[PDB]
Amino acid sequence: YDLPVAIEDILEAKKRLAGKIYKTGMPRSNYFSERCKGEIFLKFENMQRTGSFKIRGAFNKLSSLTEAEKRKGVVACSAGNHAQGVSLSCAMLGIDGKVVMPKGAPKSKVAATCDYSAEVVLHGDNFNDTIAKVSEIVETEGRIFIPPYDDPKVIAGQGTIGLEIMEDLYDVDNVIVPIGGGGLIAGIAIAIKSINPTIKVIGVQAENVHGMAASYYTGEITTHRTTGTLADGCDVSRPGNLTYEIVRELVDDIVLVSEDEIRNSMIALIQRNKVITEGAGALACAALLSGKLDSHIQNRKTVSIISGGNIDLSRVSQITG
Amino acid sequence: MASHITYDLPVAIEDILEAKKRLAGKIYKTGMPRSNYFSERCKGEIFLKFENMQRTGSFKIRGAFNKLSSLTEAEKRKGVVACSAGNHAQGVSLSCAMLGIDGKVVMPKGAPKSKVAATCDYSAEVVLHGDNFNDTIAKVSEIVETEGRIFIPPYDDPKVIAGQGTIGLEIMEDLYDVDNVIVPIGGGGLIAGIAIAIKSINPTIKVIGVQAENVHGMAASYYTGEITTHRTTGTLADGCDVSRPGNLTYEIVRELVDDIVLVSEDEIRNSMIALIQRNKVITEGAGALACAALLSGKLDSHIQNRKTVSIISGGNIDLSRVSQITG
Ligand code: NA
Repeated sequence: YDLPVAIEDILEAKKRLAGKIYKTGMPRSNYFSERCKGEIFLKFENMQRTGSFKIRGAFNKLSSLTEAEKRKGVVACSAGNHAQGVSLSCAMLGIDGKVVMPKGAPKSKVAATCDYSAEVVLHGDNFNDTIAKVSEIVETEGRIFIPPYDDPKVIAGQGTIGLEIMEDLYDVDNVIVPIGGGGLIAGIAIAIKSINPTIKVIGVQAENVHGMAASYYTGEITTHRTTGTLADGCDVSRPGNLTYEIVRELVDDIVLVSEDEIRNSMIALIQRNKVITEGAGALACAALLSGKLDSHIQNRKTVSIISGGNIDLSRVSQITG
Repeated sequence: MASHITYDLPVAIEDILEAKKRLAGKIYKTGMPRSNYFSERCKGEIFLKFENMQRTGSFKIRGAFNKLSSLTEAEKRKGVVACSAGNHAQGVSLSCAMLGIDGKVVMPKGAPKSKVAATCDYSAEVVLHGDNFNDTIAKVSEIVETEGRIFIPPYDDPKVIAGQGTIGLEIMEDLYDVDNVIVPIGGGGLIAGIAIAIKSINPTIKVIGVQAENVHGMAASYYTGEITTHRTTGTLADGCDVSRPGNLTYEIVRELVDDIVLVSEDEIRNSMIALIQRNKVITEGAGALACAALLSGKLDSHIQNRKTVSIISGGNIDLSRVSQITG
């Protein structure tokens, strides 16, 4: 009955985002609709600022802070998209931001975050080293940590996508969503379920690593990870506390897609729809082509989220070659 | 403005309405989202019409389909013919498959294999012949006189123009308060169709054309008052590599098109880089033309604090070429 985020938080976020972050395209897809024997629409969060949706939740958090909180500075850790989302937000709001990264994060991602204003700190040869440094920085400098998903405002920001979907297409039947730590689907599901709960919200993760999926099937929080994935944005072994709480209550299903199916989805998106997607941005479309949603999607209206496009063209060519 | 176009120009709002009906449930409305990068850069609201995501990878399906569909069954049973190195070939070829029509497409012996493959995959017979358009166009008329196939012009035809104009109707539906529409010009079919649709509905909307500095037949004609050839050399916007505009298109353009601006190869390249890197959409050179004009500063007096639609006309370019043109 009681959840840690409500429609009001997403309506508050809408208002903080009003005139700053903007609605992305959601066109009917020719290729996917023919393939899937139903109407497939593609939500372009890859074309949101910074190249992923992460700006939304990050902008809501950072601007819902008090001046007393903004003076404290802020801090995060990421090798890609979250780093970029907080940085643009830190420039936009003029908040002093620092961002920790491992000592081998893509050079394209390492400059993109500096250009966006925030100070990059390269440190350690793994992800847990990054978190070790953040804890030290918060401890010593007194900066506000910006969670990539497990935060009510972050989730609220993300939810603004759900409003956009129903605003553009409110005879939508299905919404298909990628999951890492769980903020995108959490936000989206609250927005959708609060306004039209008969719209089915379906999650997607890689077979290689799916903490949230494992938690969703288990009934409590648990880890799952064997190896990495092409959907690197969703390489998250253990799902968030707030996010799992919401997903278990509101998400109608979570499906798993293989690496080959992620690749096939990337190929179709760039080749047959002309949109640049990274692996995590192709997860939802992977699930459509897999055949695992056919009974949900056939002769119905289905929205597939393109969560990000931060991938080097050479890597696209490698995968879609 | 509706009645003046009807009475005085060779294509009218009625033709566009006929086309919308023929395309109904076969060709669908492409997206038209606001662009973050271009709005920031232009200090105004920029919307991107994604004909690169239309069937075949460009808008040319609209005109080809409207034309082929408009034929009597007697005409359809004669079969059709066309020549193209890419986008028109694909449009004619798919339209032939959708309508059950017997098509024959002549392509130069040296077109990008991907385009040749795509035209084949559909339905039409691909006749590879000659190293240029003059060679391929020469082979077409032989086919016309020998086999009696109906020729499908790429732009200078009232059904083809009407077909393209359905784009104008979709812009009005999605964005009734649009101020500007920026449109690439090869032969002028796309902009002719859009100009008729837009101006017949709300004539206070500006329709502005774009061509490469390297080849701009329509621009030269426009500014000369006479059909005129222009070509210095080839362009990245190869889809608009047309040295002499159509007769019907020039007539329509010189009445309804507010201006035509020219953009350099650097500007075209910059626009492609922006569309792919900053907006995550694949565009071929011609599909980048309108966006090139916006970023060049050459439309600064029209777009600040306004609503402006940029036509992304096509996305038919090999990912390998996108890589070497871009970063
Ligand atoms: Na003029």
